[PDB]
Amino acid sequence: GMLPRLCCLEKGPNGYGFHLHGEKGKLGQYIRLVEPGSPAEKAGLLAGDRLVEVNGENVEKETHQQVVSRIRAALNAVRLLVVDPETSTTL
Ligand SMILES: [Cl-]
Repeated sequence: GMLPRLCCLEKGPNGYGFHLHGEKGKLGQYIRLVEPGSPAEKAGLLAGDRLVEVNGENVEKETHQQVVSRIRAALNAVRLLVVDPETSTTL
């Protein structure tokens, strides 16, 4: 598996500046819409990142709502372990 990567975000006055987005039924939570100039951008989060841990807790087997709660629970910073999306494919 692709080496996961740690991103350490510091919460700003409007939060972190990303969307957390899941799928229909197929399990995973993904980062989308990393806002320009945001704490998420500065921490190196990328659209399409799959979220594996929040503050050291594996969240691969938690619901969307639970993962949101884990991120919001953190008072002013959050550590996100992600797996980055593929960038090379042979056709
Ligand atoms: Cl990914």
